[PDB]
Amino acid sequence: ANDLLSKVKKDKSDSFGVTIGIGPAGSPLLVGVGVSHSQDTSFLNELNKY
Amino acid sequence: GVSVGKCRGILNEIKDRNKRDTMVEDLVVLVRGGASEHITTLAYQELPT
Repeated sequence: ANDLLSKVKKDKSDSFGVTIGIGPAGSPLLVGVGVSHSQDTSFLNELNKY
Repeated sequence: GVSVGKCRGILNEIKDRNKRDTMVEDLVVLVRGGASEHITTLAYQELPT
């Protein structure tokens, strides 16, 4: 009798966001900048032999 | 303003198990001497008693 098993799982996550605000005054001025990013990675593998 | 966040994750796991076992047994008899039904009943290959 022989048994073989292998079950592996992989998970990855990443997220980043940038915010910038610039304004000259003296004639008031305003500039807004918004950045958002998100990354997710998931992997699943299972092997079984008998 | 400047801000940026970096995150990285990784997981790995493997489990393995195997088992093997065998057992063999034999029995041989040897009878010489006897023609009547007594030795015929004793010639039963099926309990060495």
